[PDB]
Amino acid sequence: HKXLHRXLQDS
Amino acid sequence: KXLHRXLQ
Amino acid sequence: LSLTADQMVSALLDAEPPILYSEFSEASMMGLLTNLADRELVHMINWAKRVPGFVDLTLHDQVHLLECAWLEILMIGLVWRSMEHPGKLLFAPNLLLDRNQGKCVEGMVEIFDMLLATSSRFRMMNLQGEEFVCLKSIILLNSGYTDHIHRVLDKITDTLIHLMAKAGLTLQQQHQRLAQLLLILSHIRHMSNKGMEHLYSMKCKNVVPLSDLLLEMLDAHR
Amino acid sequence: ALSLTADQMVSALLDAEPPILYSEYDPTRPFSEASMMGLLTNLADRELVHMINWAKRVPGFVDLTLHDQVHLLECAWLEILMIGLVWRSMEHPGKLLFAPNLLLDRNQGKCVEGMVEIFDMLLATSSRFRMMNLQGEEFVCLKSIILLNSGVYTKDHIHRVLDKITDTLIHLMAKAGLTLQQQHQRLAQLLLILSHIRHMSNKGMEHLYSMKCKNVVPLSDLLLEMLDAHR
Ligand SMILES: C[C@]12CC[C@@H]3c4ccc(O)cc4CC[C@H]3[C@@H]1CC[C@@H]2O
Ligand SMILES: C[C@]12CC[C@@H]3c4ccc(O)cc4CC[C@H]3[C@@H]1CC[C@@H]2O
Repeated sequence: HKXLHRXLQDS
Repeated sequence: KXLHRXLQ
Repeated sequence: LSLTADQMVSALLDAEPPILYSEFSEASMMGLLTNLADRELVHMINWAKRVPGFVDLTLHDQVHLLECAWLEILMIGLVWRSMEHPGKLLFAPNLLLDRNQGKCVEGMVEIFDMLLATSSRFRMMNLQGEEFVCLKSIILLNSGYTDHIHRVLDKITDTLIHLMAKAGLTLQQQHQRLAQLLLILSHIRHMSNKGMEHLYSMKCKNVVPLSDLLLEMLDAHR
Repeated sequence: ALSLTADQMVSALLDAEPPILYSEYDPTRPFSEASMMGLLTNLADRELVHMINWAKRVPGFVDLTLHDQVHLLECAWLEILMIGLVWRSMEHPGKLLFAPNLLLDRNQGKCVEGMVEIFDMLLATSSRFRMMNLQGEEFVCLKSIILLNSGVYTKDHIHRVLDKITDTLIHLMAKAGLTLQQQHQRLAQLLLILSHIRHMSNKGMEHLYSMKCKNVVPLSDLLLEMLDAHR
């Protein structure tokens, strides 16, 4: 998954 | 240029 | 200019260009599409001269706006023609291409998808012919920040609202629908930008013969 | 969400605004093409982190699937940076206020190949804002509209939120004294500028791709993926 996908979850 | 004349 | 709302609408409907016909490899499809675009461009200039207020601009301004907007204008026309044909693009009555025929040309299917999505959106909104011709004139006058123009643009906004009031929409519904229609122009700008890059790449490959008029309209974008 | 009143929407969006960040501008040296691109991309990268947190505070955004959140931000991020830049630059005629310590004129834009053309468009848009007397409350509505609209046709819930933002713009204008006709005229003037911002974003994306492809500047992993989304 894209880095953004992960960043959006922090939160 | 074409456009210039066509519009004329 | 001093036109009534209904007069503006009549003027824009009367000014509409004709629907043209067409006469498959990457080369032939691009040949038909570009051949069609070239012939349509000649009619576009005549239409533009009939958009109320346009010929009041300087020649330089007229050239600039048309050079900026032509592919947006071809595209909104296409999307409008295609509205009653889910999943297909009606380039001409005898050239109705479904989504997958866009794979014949490299880079083309993504553009087909955006045009088809816009056509769906028009259908979901039940876009009307009278609304469509207002939008196409707004594209011509807006697309090229590159006072008389702003007053003509305000007049066309008045005309869209008039149409919606006449249709029975509440004030809240009028403003919402006006915004929905104008937000679609951002998508049409995006598609024109992408389509322009695509056309440029086909020129550079020198696959397809492009008309001198088409080369000049393309050149204006660099 | 859809339940918010006009005033509640405005307050939510005002509260969500990101800070104005500083650049790493080093005044000890002249610019090069490389060092100017480095400053702008370094700035963009730090702004992106705030943008992600801002997006999550735009009514209705976190209700979307993570995939749709990613898609909207990938589509809109440079439009969102640019409308913010243009807003910051309004009270600085002829200049772009990238940061409080990085205020550039079109002649400084010439330091980067192909950049002055994009500066000129951004400056023109800032002038348009100024002459319209764009208000802060209108700005935050427009920026949220870009977020929700730009990638939306590549869902009914999104359009309900967009309709609420329209209601809010109209509310603001009526509250500011505009006549009923002036309200729809100004609504259209503001939304038509979004077409110009899209255009600038597409040109800036092509520009950034060129800079990358020429090894002018090393882009962050985030910027590489945001740029890649535009294929
Ligand atoms: C410009 C392209 C060829 C001509 C196409 C056309 C041709 C005629 C027309 O009415 C509409 C369009 C829209 C999309 C255009 C294409 C998008 C990219 C392609 O190169
Ligand atoms: C994307 C570019 C670098 C980042 C720039 C930036 C960086 C930060 C910011 O807040 C706004 C903008 C707008 C213009 C952008 C530039 C346009 C072309 C250039 O490549």
